Amino acid sequence: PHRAELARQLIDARNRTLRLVDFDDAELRRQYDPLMSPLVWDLAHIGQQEELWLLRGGDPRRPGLLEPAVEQLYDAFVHPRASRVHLPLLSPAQARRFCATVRSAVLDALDRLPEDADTFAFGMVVSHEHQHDETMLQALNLRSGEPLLGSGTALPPGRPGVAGTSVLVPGGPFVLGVDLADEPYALDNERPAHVVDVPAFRIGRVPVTNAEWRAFIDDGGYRQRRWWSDAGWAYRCEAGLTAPQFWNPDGTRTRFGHVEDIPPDEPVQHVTYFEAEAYAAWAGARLPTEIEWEKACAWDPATGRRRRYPWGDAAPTAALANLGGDALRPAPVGAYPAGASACGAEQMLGDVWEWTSSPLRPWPGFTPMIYQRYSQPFFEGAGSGDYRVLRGGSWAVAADILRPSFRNWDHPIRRQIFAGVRLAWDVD
Ligand SMILES: N[C@@H](CCC(=O)N[C@@H](CS)C(=O)O)C(=O)O
Ligand SMILES: CN(C)[C@@H](Cc1c[nH]cn1)C(=O)O
Ligand SMILES: [Ca+2]
Ligand SMILES: [Cl-]
Ligand SMILES: [Cl-]
Ligand SMILES: [Cl-]
Ligand SMILES: [Cl-]
Ligand SMILES: [Cl-]
Ligand SMILES: [Cl-]
Ligand SMILES: [Cl-]
Ligand SMILES: [Mg+2]
Ligand SMILES: [Mg+2]
Ligand SMILES: [Mg+2]
Ligand SMILES: [Mg+2]
Ligand SMILES: [Mg+2]
Ligand SMILES: [Mn+2]
Repeated sequence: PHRAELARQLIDARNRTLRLVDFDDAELRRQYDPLMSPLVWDLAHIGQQEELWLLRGGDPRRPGLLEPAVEQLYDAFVHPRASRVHLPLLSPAQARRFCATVRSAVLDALDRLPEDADTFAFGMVVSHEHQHDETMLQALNLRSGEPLLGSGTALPPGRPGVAGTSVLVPGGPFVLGVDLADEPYALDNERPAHVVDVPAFRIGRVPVTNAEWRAFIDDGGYRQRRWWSDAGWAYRCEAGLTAPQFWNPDGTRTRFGHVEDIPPDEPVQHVTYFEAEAYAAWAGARLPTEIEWEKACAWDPATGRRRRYPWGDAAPTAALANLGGDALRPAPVGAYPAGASACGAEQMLGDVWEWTSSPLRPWPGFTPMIYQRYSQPFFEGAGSGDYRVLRGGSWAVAADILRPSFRNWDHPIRRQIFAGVRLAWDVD
């Protein structure tokens, strides 16, 4: 909002990016997994997108620092993830230089903007950079070899009495989504604020834990097709799923290259949508819709009002939620009692992205932002395949870019993302 605050947010995002690529050139060029770009791709792409949206008015016909053919190497629509390791990409030195030149021009542009000028694009780019920072963390977690990152900063302890339990979300109208007047940098798929009727339902007080997931494995959950959808079972069989990713046969897990015991009370992480819906069915429950999820997060039934965050309007802090990337893991369930929503659901923001049963769809009145292909190509039926929405952010998401209305999405077969499960139930 204040130009100084935007500059601070862009600088904070770039600091984060540069820490994540502060390794030798050969590391940045490696393909850690065919699902993921080499880190050097995301680095140059971050700069190219910043240039496009802030210096070139989102018009690719306007000249950029790079030749158009070079610039198009960083267009995700043209280049599948797996192919990017073989593309003739900018070197790390070239990419850093390019990023720095763009940033210098962007900070100058910010200083020159007329009073009361619109600054939406600047906040959109802050969001874009942080989201690629989480993508790069996914890649670093997939990397085979001795750890490049540490084990993460301290988190609060969990507490007993929350795991497995649910809270009631009384039925009726609520306001879904937000307007720019409320949230000046809400992305296009979050808008507009509008009323929806949501029947009474219950939602998990905390996410499903590792120890709870182990019970699903031990009971033969991955060997019993009745819990799975037709597509989910087919995929389970094709991919040979038998446990969350990174769980090892000896009962340990590998997290950013660190082999460690699986903590029993941590939210389960790195499971597919198909695994999530199967666990839910086996447990006597289901997945929430994203609309149910957002009502549980943001609505205060005592006041008939939306809250800015589940806890109220206070900016996120380390006492309220696990965000920002430093922990490199979710916190034990029950670790954030003060971060509870009005209905009592805890850890809705931060820790793990939570699968929902909803495909990405526009709210009525949707209109695209300057980056018109950010949401639209991935709407249900738009021709890009199947997606399911995830909510709430993970331990890796910057507080600056997260809201109850924020919408992530991915193919249901993906689990290298930092994703877990929160249950829901019908109420008769
Ligand atoms: N989530 C999709 C990938 C979506 C995607 O391509 N995102 C661009 C955004 S620039 C990227 O390559 O990072 C998948 O895993 O298949
Ligand atoms: C929201 N998320 C799925 C997008 C965000 C993004 C980054 N660049 C373009 N879109 C993605 O990772 O592809
Ligand atoms: Ca969450
Ligand atoms: Cl792109
Ligand atoms: Cl660390
Ligand atoms: Cl509020
Ligand atoms: Cl980080
Ligand atoms: Cl489609
Ligand atoms: Cl898919
Ligand atoms: Cl149900
Ligand atoms: Mg800030
Ligand atoms: Mg206990
Ligand atoms: Mg209650
Ligand atoms: Mg309003
Ligand atoms: Mg038993
Ligand atoms: Mn991008």
